[PDB]
Amino acid sequence: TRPTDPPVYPVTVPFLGHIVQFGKNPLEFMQRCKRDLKSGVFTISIGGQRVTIVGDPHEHSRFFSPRNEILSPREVYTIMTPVFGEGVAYAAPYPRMREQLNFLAEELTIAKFQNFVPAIQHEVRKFMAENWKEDEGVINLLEDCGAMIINTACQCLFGEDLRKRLNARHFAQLLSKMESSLIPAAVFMPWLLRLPLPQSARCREARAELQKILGEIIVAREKENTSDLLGGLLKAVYRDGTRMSLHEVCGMIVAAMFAGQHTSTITTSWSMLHLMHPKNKKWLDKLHKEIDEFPAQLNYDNVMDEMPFAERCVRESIRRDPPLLMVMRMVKAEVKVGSYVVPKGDIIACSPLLSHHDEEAFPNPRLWDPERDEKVDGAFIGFGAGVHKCIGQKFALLQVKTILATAFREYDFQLLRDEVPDPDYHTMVVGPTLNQCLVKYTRK
Amino acid sequence: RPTDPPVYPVTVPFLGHIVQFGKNPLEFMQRCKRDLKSGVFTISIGGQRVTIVGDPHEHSRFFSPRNEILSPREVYTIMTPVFGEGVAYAAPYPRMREQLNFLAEELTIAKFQNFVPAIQHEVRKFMAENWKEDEGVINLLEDCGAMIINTACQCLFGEDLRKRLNARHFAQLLSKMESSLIPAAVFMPWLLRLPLPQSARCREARAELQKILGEIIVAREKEDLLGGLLKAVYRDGTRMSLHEVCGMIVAAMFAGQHTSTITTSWSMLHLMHPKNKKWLDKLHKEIDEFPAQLNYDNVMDEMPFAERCVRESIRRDPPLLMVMRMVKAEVKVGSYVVPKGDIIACSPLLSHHDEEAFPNPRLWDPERDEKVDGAFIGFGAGVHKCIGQKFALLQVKTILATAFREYDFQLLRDEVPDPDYHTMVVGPTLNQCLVKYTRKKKLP
Ligand code: HEM
Ligand code: HEM
Ligand SMILES: OC(Cn1cncn1)(Cn1cncn1)c1ccc(F)cc1F
Ligand SMILES: OC(Cn1cncn1)(Cn1cncn1)c1ccc(F)cc1F
Repeated sequence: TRPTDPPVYPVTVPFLGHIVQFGKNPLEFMQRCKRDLKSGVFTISIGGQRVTIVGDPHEHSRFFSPRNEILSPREVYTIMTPVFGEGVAYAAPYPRMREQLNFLAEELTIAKFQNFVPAIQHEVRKFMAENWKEDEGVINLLEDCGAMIINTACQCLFGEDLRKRLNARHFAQLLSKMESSLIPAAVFMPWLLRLPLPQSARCREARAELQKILGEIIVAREKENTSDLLGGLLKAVYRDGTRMSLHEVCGMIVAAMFAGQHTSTITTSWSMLHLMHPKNKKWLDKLHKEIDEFPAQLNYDNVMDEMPFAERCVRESIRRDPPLLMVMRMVKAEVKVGSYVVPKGDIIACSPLLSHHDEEAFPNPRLWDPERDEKVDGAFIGFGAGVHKCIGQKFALLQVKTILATAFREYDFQLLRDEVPDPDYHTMVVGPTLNQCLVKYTRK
Repeated sequence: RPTDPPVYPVTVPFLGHIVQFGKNPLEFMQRCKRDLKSGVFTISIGGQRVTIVGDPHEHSRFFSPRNEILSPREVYTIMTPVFGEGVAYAAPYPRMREQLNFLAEELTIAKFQNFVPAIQHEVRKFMAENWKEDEGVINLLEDCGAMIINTACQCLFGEDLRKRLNARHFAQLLSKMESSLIPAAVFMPWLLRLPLPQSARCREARAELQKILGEIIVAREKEDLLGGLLKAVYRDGTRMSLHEVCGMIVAAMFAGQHTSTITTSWSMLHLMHPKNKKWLDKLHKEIDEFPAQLNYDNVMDEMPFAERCVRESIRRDPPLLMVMRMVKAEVKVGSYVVPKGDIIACSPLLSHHDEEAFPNPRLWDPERDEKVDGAFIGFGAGVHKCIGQKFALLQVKTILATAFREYDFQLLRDEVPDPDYHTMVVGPTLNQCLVKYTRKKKLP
């Protein structure tokens, strides 16, 4: 304790200290901390590592503004090394990391988008046509949104040859094996990673199978690409004279697909679940009124400039239940957050989960109300902000919006459950409880 | 202190020797046996003393003592989310025994009568559907996996359970439970008090199975393994709960799935390697005696050579590396006494490589025999000896008889695969298992 420290939540069980409670309900646990300590800015213990939460939305900037030398991502992203590739992205020196991210940025922006809406529509219609064939049936909506999200992304981002060698299902399995390997505990207790774990070898094996497949597509392709993701990075030349290695190319592909697969899936699922719930009739009607204006074949302009209501729907689903609960950095140099200074060596967090539930910024936050707006500027941080803000944001909104436009024009849905699913907090990227996602479709 | 196995010296207290042991348990335990000039020694895994009874003349003093002296419960804690909380090792010891015995009395032995032809059918159906070409490239470890689930399901389940729970779906649930486990935790039990998404994947998989099994039982109550345990009445008046029935089904299939798969794969890999021509000929000479339809007697009393082949595969590379107990009361092992609170281990991997018991142990030689009585402990011994042993050998022998009568195989690699030690249950490195099949016959 220095006298310029956020209040600390009292710890019992030193070795843990709060990992079980936080682990069990992050929302409920961080709101008890904010309330009992009368402070938005506080410090918990996770396995003995101090974690300072910047849970006051008026203070959001002081987390998202500072450069890499003050608030550092590398150390928190160490867990992802076996996914992105060993010296890749956050694990490269910071200027090279930025080029790598920017090369990905410039493949989702924005002459590239031109063929995206119709490629998303085609995959959605093919999926509904093959899986929702009956007049009426029961589906698990989280599993099917998953299938659609991989199918649509693949079709937007890959040539037919890569898709003929790596089908969407096969891809989802590889991505899924990588994700289910990770142990979020270790972000806070990095010694856990010096332990032999079969999980990390499952995750390297998965990554290595992808690079192998990708390498075969590249040799094949170099015997007589244009718009597609792979062919872009193939042609990326760094500041210096040099080109990307296979390992890095695989890196940025993994990173883009890994990023969007679970988060957009969850978001599409949440959005539909709200929309189909009886109380939410008012909003389902508003959506049909936006979307029934449009033709069978949609375009860039339809989805982008002319669906502000669908967007509000997607944006509020992520507001109520952000899939990424916590944004984190390692405090390399002490920092003023409000009053208080966060000491060197702390993990500093800014939590979309917690900030999207501040009663000042989001009055009555458990209410899903798509016509609402943040009452504190910057409060919404679902896709981050500052130097690390999400670069799939635009792709993600357009994909989810396009699916909603296509699914609801064609089907009605009934939630088979009285209430909207609980969020299930046992997993790294957080979604609605899988158990509770049975829905009944009626073909219109 | 004076009556303690020599301790391998520890640097890095926190880990002990988890990394070395983690990376190559054979080489690491043989360096310990050689430099300390003692079969019986004590290593450190994350700070827990582990005493290895690595002298085969001393095997009995590990396997003989009853549950009050050498206790399994504490080492089986990791499997709680698989078998079911409170189930098997987690029940009091007498009830544990009834539960195991009920499982035992479902693989012994009027039950076996229909097993050989059900294994053959599934094997021929699999080859017919997957090895259809004149010749092709398969991954042998994956396909032995598919055969092992298909054959066991067809031996153990009624049509109705197989209709509702297909073999592939079963394999996924099993595989999801198994890839959750963190063997480190057997030695550092505090790791389990950590919220991990791994355990929740494992519980969810378990709970999907019970739910399906519960639907089969209600369906079935409106006029094989499942129906046995349904019929089981304990010593007292009472019957098994759904939770325990699920437990014993999960335990028997979890048990056989990865170990038999690994054994079938090893067996074939050796037999197909050019240097093992001598043995591949002997096998053909045993099996070419028999008709197209085999029976119990064919596989059981009349294939001593195939068995030697299976047994030597497990001898060179046992899938379960370490048999373990918690020392509740101090025990004499050779000279030395193993203190209360030590984990006492007996390692098939290490004892199957003692020069005395198994001269030149990295040689696969199916005609060899242990030169130290009891040395082979691939299926354990004493009160906890494997109860799928008989079923395992019959399954593998029946597959080998069926595969090799119909196909030849070429290892696509100069040498037999390395064992891959990154995984809980150990097999041949998946990478190195590409094999080329040549079909010897036609129809379908
Ligand atoms: C609703 C879906 C998504 C959500 C909620 C989301 C959320 C976020 C958040 C909160 C961050 C900040 C990470 C940090 O500050 O450490 C982020 C970063 C990132 N996202 Fe997403 N994201 C989504 C979709 C996508 C998609 C589809 C892509 C595919 C390109 C993507 C690629 C990335 C990348 C590369 C970063 C790091 C970029 C950088 O470090 O500058 N995301 N995302
Ligand atoms: C090649 C295949 C197999 C190998 C190498 C193997 C190995 C072993 C070993 C070493 C043990 C000793 C456990 C201990 O002392 O902790 C064991 C126990 C056991 N096995 Fe297997 N096993 C195999 C196949 C199977 C199969 C197919 C089943 C299916 C029912 C099965 C069911 C069991 C059960 C229930 C136990 C515990 C019984 C008790 O504690 O009394 N095993 N096995
Ligand atoms: O944030 C992730 C990594 N992550 C955090 N929790 C679990 N995985 C996911 N993500 C970000 N946007 C969408 N998904 C990510 C994946 C890729 C990446 F380049 C950065 C990055 F933070
Ligand atoms: O030993 C297993 C479970 N296990 C041990 N290490 C990793 N998983 C495997 N096993 C035993 N025979 C075949 N496989 C087991 C599974 C079921 C069981 F009842 C006991 C038991 F030890």
